[PDB]
Amino acid sequence: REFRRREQEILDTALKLFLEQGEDSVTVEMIADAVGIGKGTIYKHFKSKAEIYLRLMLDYERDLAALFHDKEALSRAYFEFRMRDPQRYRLFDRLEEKVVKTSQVPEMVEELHKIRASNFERLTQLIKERIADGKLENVPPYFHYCAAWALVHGAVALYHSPFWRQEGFFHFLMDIGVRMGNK
Amino acid sequence: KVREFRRREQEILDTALKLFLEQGEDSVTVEMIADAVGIGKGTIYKHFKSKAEIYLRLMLDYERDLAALFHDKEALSRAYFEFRMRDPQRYRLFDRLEEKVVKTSQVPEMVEELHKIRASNFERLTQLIKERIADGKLENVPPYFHYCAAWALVHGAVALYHSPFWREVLQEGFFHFLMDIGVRMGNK
Repeated sequence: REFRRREQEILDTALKLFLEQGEDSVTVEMIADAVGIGKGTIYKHFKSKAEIYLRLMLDYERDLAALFHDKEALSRAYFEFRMRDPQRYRLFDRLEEKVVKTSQVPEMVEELHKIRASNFERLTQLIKERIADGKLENVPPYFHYCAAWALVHGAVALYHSPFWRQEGFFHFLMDIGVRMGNK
Repeated sequence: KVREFRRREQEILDTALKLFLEQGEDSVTVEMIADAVGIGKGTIYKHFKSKAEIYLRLMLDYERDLAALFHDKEALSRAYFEFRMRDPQRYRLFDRLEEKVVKTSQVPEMVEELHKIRASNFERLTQLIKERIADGKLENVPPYFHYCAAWALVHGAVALYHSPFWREVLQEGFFHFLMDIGVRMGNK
């Protein structure tokens, strides 16, 4: 458990330092110095910094997979998962070109693509159900999840524009996604 | 004489825009624009003294087009999202030129005007939202809840229209699906 605990403590501080100052800036030694562990004990978990990037994204899908385990309440919770903390989204967006596109450690890039596809396959099911219940305007479900993606992607860019300065607006965005494409 | 000059300028404009899309703005020069039209090397300089001037002129006519658009409210809200999502690459190109010649005030006489119409166009769409709120169709929240969410749907759609997914979305029905979403988003 203590090893399982330390692996999370490394990743929690890792992602934190990855939101403050640039993920290009933070080194493995910085993470090892920030967590309070040894400069060599950190390598007992992750073999490189790109491997931290990959697991940082695997738990994201592992959490979205847990969320998929009420059709309206769990549809709203989906947009909470995507639109909360848009800096995590923009970091993974940049990380998508560095470690995933350039399959560094292909073992995890392999695993990642699977849980993204499993998470992708768990979404249309909700879509076809909300369509089968006459709530979502009956269209090809590929119409829906593209519009859902095209709104969380634009909301992260919205939250990153010179427009930061907020809760009722966030709930207004969620009510948009739930009522989006509704019959 | 002003009509043939206003027409050749429009021809240079369409030719300059068609070449920035096919080839990218970073490789099209004034000489290539002036040759795909078929005019001399210095006659295109009688219209614009810089490719940057052509840059800001393209974004200026975009806002001029939008100014003529805000001239019913439900039919006006649709024609907006049509104007915004039509030709997403122009928006994508203008997203780049916003950093090249708008951030860097190359020819600041045009950047000043471009910022004033963007403020005048912003006042118009804000009144469209205020009109639909005060009338009673849109939910009575700050109009900033309405055009910020409207800005997000337009942004993520052109980013959807450029993803490796775009062999499919380029349709008429999914386009009309997004604009049903846009007009119905934020309703009471």
